[PDB]
Amino acid sequence: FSSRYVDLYGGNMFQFATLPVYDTIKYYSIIPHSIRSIQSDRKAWAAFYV
Amino acid sequence: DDCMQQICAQYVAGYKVLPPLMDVNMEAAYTSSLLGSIAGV
Amino acid sequence: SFEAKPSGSVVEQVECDFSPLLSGTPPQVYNFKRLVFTNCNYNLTKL
Repeated sequence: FSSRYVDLYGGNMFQFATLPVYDTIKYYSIIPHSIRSIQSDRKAWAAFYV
Repeated sequence: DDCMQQICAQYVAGYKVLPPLMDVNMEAAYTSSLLGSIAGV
Repeated sequence: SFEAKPSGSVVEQVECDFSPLLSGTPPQVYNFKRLVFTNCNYNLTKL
């Protein structure tokens, strides 16, 4: 579900895509992302909430 | 007429509202006769 | 009720492939494979 497709400002979530996986998923993990840049290039990043 | 323009008792047809048998104007006439008796006594 | 006769009907209404189901090695009953078809025309008579 993505809020951006229909109501990004509202934050209401509407289904935008379906993943066709027959098997149920019992586990999930966050994948860390690292930005490669010089000290001047580095900028603050927003923190996501689960 | 308002329903056609657009609650909907007639449209469902399951139930129909029944008139009281006395209009507000007729009820007012009964009240005026009673008011006259109150003035008399 | 005296409901009005039904009249003036307004009707509002692709070709998903069934080849994987009819081709290749069938999986075992425990290994059953399920395929989802969405918003596609179908030909059950042909199958």
